[PDB]
Amino acid sequence: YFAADGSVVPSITDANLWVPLGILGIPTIWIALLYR
Amino acid sequence: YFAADGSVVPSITDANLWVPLGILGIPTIWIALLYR
Amino acid sequence: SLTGLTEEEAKEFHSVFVSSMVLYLATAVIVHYLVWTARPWIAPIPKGWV
Amino acid sequence: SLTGLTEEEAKEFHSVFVSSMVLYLATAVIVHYLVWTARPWIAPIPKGWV
Amino acid sequence: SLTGLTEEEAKEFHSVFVSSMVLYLATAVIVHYLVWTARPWIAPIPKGWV
Amino acid sequence: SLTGLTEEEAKEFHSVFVSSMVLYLATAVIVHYLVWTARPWIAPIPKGWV
Amino acid sequence: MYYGALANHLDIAQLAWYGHWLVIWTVVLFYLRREDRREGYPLVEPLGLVKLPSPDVQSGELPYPKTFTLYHGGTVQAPNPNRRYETRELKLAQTDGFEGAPLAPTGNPMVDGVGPASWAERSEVVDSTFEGKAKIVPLRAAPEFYIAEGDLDPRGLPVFGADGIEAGTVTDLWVDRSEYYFRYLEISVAGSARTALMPLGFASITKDGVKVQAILASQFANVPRLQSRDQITLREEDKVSAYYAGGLLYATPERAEPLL
Amino acid sequence: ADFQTIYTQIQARGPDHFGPSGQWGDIDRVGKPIFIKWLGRIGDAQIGPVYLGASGVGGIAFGLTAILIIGFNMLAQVSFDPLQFFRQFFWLGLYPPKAQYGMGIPPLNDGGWWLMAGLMMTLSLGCWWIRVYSRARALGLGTHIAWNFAMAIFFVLCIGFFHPVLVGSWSEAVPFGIFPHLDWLTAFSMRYGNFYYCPWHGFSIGFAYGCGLLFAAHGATILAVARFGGDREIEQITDRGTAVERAALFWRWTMGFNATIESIHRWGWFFSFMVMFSASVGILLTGTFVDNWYLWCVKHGAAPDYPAFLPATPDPRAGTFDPRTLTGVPQ
Amino acid sequence: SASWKLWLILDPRRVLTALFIYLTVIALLIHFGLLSTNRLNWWEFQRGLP
Amino acid sequence: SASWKLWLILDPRRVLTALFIYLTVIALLIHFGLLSTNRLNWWEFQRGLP
Amino acid sequence: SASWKLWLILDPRRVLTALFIYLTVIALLIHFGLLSTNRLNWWEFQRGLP
Amino acid sequence: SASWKLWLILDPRRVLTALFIYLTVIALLIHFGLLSTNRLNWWEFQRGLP
Amino acid sequence: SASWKLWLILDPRRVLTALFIYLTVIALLIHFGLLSTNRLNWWEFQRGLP
Amino acid sequence: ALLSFERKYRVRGGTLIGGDLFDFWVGPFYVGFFGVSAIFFIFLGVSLIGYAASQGPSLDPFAISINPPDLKYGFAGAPLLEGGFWQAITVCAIGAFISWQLREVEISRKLGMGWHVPIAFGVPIFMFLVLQVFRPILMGGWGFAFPYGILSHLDWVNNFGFQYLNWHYNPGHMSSVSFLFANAMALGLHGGLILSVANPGDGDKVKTAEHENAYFRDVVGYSIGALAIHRLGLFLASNIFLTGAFGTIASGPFWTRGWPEWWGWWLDIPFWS
Ligand code: BCB
Ligand SMILES: C/C=C1/c2cc3[nH]c4c(c3C)C(=O)[C@H](C(=O)OC)c4c3nc(cc4[nH]c(cc(n2)[C@@H]1C)c(C(C)=O)c4C)[C@@H](C)[C@@H]3CCC(=O)OC/C=C(\C)CCC[C@H](C)CCC[C@H](C)CCCC(C)C
Ligand SMILES: C/C=C1/c2cc3[nH]c4c(c3C)C(=O)[C@H](C(=O)OC)c4c3nc(cc4[nH]c(cc(n2)[C@@H]1C)c(C(C)=O)c4C)[C@@H](C)[C@@H]3CCC(=O)OC/C=C(\C)CCC[C@H](C)CCC[C@H](C)CCCC(C)C
Ligand SMILES: COC1=C(OC)C(=O)C(C/C=C(\C)CC/C=C(\C)CC/C=C(\C)CC/C=C(\C)CC/C=C(\C)CC/C=C(\C)CC/C=C(\C)CCC=C(C)C)=C(C)C1=O
Ligand SMILES: CC(C)=CCC/C(C)=C/CC/C(C)=C/CC/C(C)=C/CC/C(C)=C/CC/C(C)=C/CC/C(C)=C/CC1=C(C)C(=O)c2ccccc2C1=O
Ligand SMILES: CC(C)=CCC/C(C)=C/C=C/C(C)=C/C=C/C(C)=C/C=C\C=C(C)\C=C\C=C(/C)CC/C=C(\C)CCCC(C)C
Ligand SMILES: [Fe+3]
Ligand SMILES: [Mg+2]
Repeated sequence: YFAADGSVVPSITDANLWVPLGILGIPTIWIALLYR
Repeated sequence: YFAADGSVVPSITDANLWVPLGILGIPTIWIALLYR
Repeated sequence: SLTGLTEEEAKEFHSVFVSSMVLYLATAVIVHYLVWTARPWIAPIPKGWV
Repeated sequence: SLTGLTEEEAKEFHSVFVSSMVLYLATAVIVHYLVWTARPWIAPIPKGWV
Repeated sequence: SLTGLTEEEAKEFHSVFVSSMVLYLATAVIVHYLVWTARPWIAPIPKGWV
Repeated sequence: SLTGLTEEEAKEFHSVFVSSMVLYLATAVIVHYLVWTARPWIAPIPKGWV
Repeated sequence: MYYGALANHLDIAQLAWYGHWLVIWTVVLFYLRREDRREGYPLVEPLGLVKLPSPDVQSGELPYPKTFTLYHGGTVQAPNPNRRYETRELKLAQTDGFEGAPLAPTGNPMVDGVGPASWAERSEVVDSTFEGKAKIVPLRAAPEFYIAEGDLDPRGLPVFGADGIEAGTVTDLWVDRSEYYFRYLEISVAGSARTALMPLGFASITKDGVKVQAILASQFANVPRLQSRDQITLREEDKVSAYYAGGLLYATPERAEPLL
Repeated sequence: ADFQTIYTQIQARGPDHFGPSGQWGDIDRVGKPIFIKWLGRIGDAQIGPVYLGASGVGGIAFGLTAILIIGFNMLAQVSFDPLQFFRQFFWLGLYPPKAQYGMGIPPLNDGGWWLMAGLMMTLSLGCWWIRVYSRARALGLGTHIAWNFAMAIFFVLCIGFFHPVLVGSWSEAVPFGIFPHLDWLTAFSMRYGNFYYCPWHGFSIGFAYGCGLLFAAHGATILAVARFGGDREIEQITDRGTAVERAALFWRWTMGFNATIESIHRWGWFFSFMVMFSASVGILLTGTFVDNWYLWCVKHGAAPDYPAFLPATPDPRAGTFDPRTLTGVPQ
Repeated sequence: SASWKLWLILDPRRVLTALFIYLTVIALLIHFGLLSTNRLNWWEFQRGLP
Repeated sequence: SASWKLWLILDPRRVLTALFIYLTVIALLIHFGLLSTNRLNWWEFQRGLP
Repeated sequence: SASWKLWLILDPRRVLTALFIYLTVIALLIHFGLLSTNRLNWWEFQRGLP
Repeated sequence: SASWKLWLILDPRRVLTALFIYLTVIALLIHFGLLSTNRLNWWEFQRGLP
Repeated sequence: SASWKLWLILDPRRVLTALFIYLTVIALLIHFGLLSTNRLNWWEFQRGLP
Repeated sequence: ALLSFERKYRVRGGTLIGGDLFDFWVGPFYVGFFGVSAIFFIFLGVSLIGYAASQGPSLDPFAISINPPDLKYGFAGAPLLEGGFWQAITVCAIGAFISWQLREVEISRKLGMGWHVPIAFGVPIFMFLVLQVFRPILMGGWGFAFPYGILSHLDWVNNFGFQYLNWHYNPGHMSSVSFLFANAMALGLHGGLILSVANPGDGDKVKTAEHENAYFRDVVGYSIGALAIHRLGLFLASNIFLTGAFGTIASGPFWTRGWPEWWGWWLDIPFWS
């Protein structure tokens, strides 16, 4: 997110962070479940 | 959609978003059912 | 048969294949919604567009 | 048969093939309407067009 | 079988393969979060972007 | 026969082939009328044309 | 100031040029020439002046032998110690005392098997298909092989010698079953109860007949004989081919003489 | 004349037989062989069966995608006019970026499509190399062909990818097109000062001419001993007949030394490999460590000089512009 | 009336494949030829008239 | 009524493979063609517009 | 219904490897095409924006 | 689940070799593509910003 | 008339294929050649008139 | 001094001229009348090259250049330092090449071989004649020929090419280059295939001709065959020069414009403008 002085401060709450996590985490879950 | 300032605020209610979802979701449904 | 698979192998493979295809398509749908929240890529019709 | 399929196999394949092709074309129709709502791609005859 | 593996060899390889793949994907997820803390690479929509 | 079709297979294929060809040509006719309504592509002879 | 500089007048490309030459000449002299020496070496000096190393030791120019494991059986080495010595008592006499002096046949070189009529000491085995059958066989013994449709069938054609005299009649074709390629013509030779094989390369074939520049008609009688009727060994192939090749130089005395 | 060495007069036909079995993939050996008659005159008449495999499909898919990208951009170059596409085909091209973007991914309109096509072609070559290698392994053969092929692919990467990386600019890479990629040859030679003065250009040409000489000599040699069964080279390797003894003696009496029926193939492999190896080294040296090959040769004393025939004319711009502007951006 | 006998000699599969390819080539030629004009191009903004 | 008999001659696998390749090529052609225009390009910032 | 019988004719190994390659091709095309735009490139600093 | 039966038709050794090659290609493409940018290059001094 | 005996020697399939290709080539030449002229191009806006 | 299988092949006869006079070997070399003439021309030409280089501006091996006369001299003998040495060395080179080819004919006659190798060697000799004799004759002087020097003959090739503004568009050149590349690739394939069959791996069996056919039928769907690949290699190698000669001889005598403009025969067809 943007902090004081308009400088980025990364965090687990950044909305865009859930584009990669979703792309990576979601298959990783069901791959772990469907093929066992 | 366009906010009061003309900025872009994406949302599920965006009309254009239903072009990709429609292209992706519709086969995803009937593929699930035709070959169920 | 033509592919060497037995009937039960055909049924098992069909089940898994359809499940995987649908799961991949559904995660693609979810991912595309998330990306739209990141970048709404089909812009509205601009002012002078015809 | 030249293909090796039997009559019942050919009938089942024909049923599913025609269903799949029709469903594909129908989603093509619906999608094209949605795209037209996004971009009405055949503009009307312009002012001086002959 | 076509590959020459026995059923037990196939099962052993499958368990090891799925375990390795899941471990690899999970460390990818953790590593991608760490990188995001170093460089949050999907910027928010900038001003004037449509 | 040289193709492997029997007499009745040849007749049935001929019937479906002709029906498909005629339907394709007819929808082409209708589509050309609709396109003409969209774009009257054969303009009348312009002024100084000889 | 510059990329690639190693001194005032030393740069990377200059060194890489000499490195490239080193690569080329090391590969050529250290490896390729050693490979070239896997047949016919060590060299022999029948009329030499000095003592050479014994032919049965690894004398320094010789590569260490490699082993080919044959598809259908045992092994061969290269250099081959069994092919090292040739023992046939060639019918040839020196025209002069030194090794660089050519030899002259002592009579009937084509039959003797010297000069262009020389044959190598190949293994006396029938070359085979990868399925284990004899590779080169007459069409009478391979009914599953045939001349392609519309191609000239030479069976029944008259065979004429180099002197234009009719020498025989084509009786059969011999096909290579691995390659699907015709390699020999079998010829019933006039004046005997005897068939002679001829490599298809020595035959000029028309619808009228086949003509053989290589040998006279009368010399077809002395073509080397197959021990079996419907198969041929590798050494037999060498002998049969070398007979006609020797005829290229020996069929008539004029063929061995210069223009001027 | 041995007319068999010119063509095959009497073609042979036989059973439709499966080839030697591979360790895997016999299931993927597909197609009913067809026999075309004119082809059997100059070679084997039989077409097929062909092996599908996974790597073959990958090669086809990536290659067709690259071809589609190139062809579509060519078609766009004539504004989609089909007759003009047909007329102008040889002059059409998909070009790498014309502006300087460094190694950054360029826009679609100025090199992005070129980059996507280059990547697709690279992946198709990778898949086809896998096919070459693994078919050699499956049939129990050595992988010599695959390593020669690898050297060729490496040269393709040098001129399309590696040199742009080393100097830092996609604009240096080869465009796709019939006449355009030759245009690149000339422009690249000029930029780096006459490739005729690049020693590795000379090595690559020496080995290419050497391939011409070696294949002419070896093909003519095998044809000349074809009446002794010289073409059956594997058997001669394992049990040497008079054909290869005569071949060896011909070359020995001609030039004082000779190969064997096996080692002449090592010579051929080496020469073909060295074409690509020398070319790759030359391209990797160019621009990164040498800017002007002619001036490099002059520095190292190799370049000839000649008297002027017409009067010698000094540079009329001498000392009027900054020499950094020749190859560098002014600002 | 004996036209069906054509399929006794002309191999329906070959004709279907040839028609598929042929009509595709014609359609591509027409669509791309129209797109190369200003008057009948429907993709791009209108050109060729003020 | 007898259309299913097509699959006794026309080989389902060949048709499915050919359609897959054909429709992929057509789709790529259309998406690339639209991307090459100014009016219907949906990726880049709108240009070519007065 | 009888859809699993597809794998009695259509050879699951070839299908799975072909799909892997095909989806790789499309994914690479999309990712690198997007990186070739100003509007939708997520790696670089935003360009082409007034 | 019969997922392990996949290894009876897909040759684990070639699968592992292919996956090693594929993931190496992807990793190299990503690392070097990021290095080709100003924003996400982590080797060089930061460029592309005031 | 004994003209029909031509088909005892001339192989109707060869003639049909030859005519198909031949007439297609002629028609393509005519259509695209006419489109290469100012006077008879019916697709584009009229050009080459004062 | 002899290969272990050699002695039976060293028989008299097969010479074109000289008979028993020069029909002998020196070490491994067969001599003959044309071996004698080849040594004569080789020694004379190399010695003339040496002396002429000694009189040039640089003795660096790559900078040595022996050049033909000026165009004004036409076909006349030039002063030795001004093109006459080039003329003498050209004559020596032609004599050496032809002597070598004819000695190859004698050697192949002695061995009962086909004459394919000297006939194939005829092709580069013919290209040399096209470059140094036939095209100079059509252009009107020995001054159009290339000079003798490692880098200077490259300068001649370069400037000859740019005299027609882009030599890449020469159709004969396009054919010649296609054959050059095809030949190098085919030699790589053929060497690799033979070596792969004879050298499968660690303790593995030498494979067969059926394996050769199977490999290429798998990879590309076609196998040309064992004899046919040698025929094809000879064909491609020969066609490098056989089709290049047309572009070379045409450049100037049959075409004075830039080579790219020659393709106007296609581009400027009135039907498609
Ligand atoms: C800017 C100018 C260019 C140019 C100018 C050009 C000209 C003018 C000509 C060619 C020709 C040729 N060019 Mg081209 N060139 C080629 C390749 C080729 C060849 C395929 C072809 C034939 C070469 C030849 O005739 O040698 C001749 C070699 C001979 C004659 C060898 C003779 C050997 C002799 C018989 C025996 C000699 C033995 C030794 C003396 C003995 C050594 C003793 C040992 C012991 C040491 C490529 C692949 C390229 C690329 C990559 O762009 C290219 C670019 C250019 N060429 C530039 C664009 N080139 C020729 C051609 O055919 O064009 C249509 C030709 O005339
Ligand atoms: C010094 C050594 C050299 C050398 C060596 C070696 N070279 C090899 C090998 C070795 C060792 C192999 O083992 C390999 C092979 O297998 O051999 C049989 C191969 C190969 N060298 C080819 C081409 C080649 N070598 C050149 C040069 C040298 N090689 C130099 C000289 C040149 C030049 C100079 O231009 C060319 C063009 C292919 C035939 C083949 C790879 C196929 C491929 O990677 O396929 C990849 C697959 C595709 C691109 C898919 C294609 C799909 C269709 C058919 C295409 C589109 C059709 C569609 C209808 C669109 C129409 C338009 C379209 C036609 C435009
Ligand atoms: C299309 C077919 C082709 C082909 C074919 C074949 N090629 C053959 C044969 C066949 C079939 C043989 O049978 C014969 C041989 O034995 O092989 C071992 C031979 C040979 N190919 C040589 C060189 C070669 N092939 C080239 C090209 C092709 N080859 C094309 C590709 C090229 C190129 C392109 O540069 C070169 C340099 C020699 C090594 C050898 C001749 C020995 C000779 O002739 O001995 C006699 C002469 C000498 C040993 C020296 C003569 C020196 C004179 C007097 C003084 C120098 C004069 C000279 C003009 C100076 C030039 C300066 C320079 C800087 C500009
Ligand atoms: C350094 O030495 C080398 C060379 O010299 C330079 C080379 O040229 C080469 C070959 C070529 C290159 C390096 C240039 C092109 C290479 C690039 C871009 C990197 C390497 C990439 C490849 C070799 C191929 C690229 C292919 C892909 C990314 C698609 C991968 C998909 C595949 C293989 C099919 C999907 C299937 C699966 C993942 C599992 C199932 C697979 C099978 C049943 C069969 C697979 C078979 C095998 C043998 C792997 C190699 C390999 C080499 O080591
Ligand atoms: C008294 C008196 C007058 C004496 C004179 C004696 C005399 C004539 C001496 C001549 C001395 C001279 C001039 C020697 C020069 C010899 C020459 C031209 C040497 C050049 C060697 C070069 C550079 C060759 C280039 C080609 C090359 C790389 C060849 C290496 C590979 C080899 C050996 C190819 C030949 C070769 C081929 C092509 C096969 O197909 C084949 C098939 C089966 C078995 C063996 C062979 C084989 O050896
Ligand atoms: C690090 C990052 C981020 C990325 C790296 C990507 C990468 C590895 C890129 C590699 C690029 C490379 C190796 C490029 C090399 C290119 C080279 C060497 C090209 C050379 C020559 C090309 C030629 C001669 C091409 C000719 C092409 C044609 C004539 C195609 C014709 C096509 C058709 C007729 C098809 C028509 C189709 C129809 C629908 C319109
Ligand atoms: Fe060979
Ligand atoms: Mg237009």
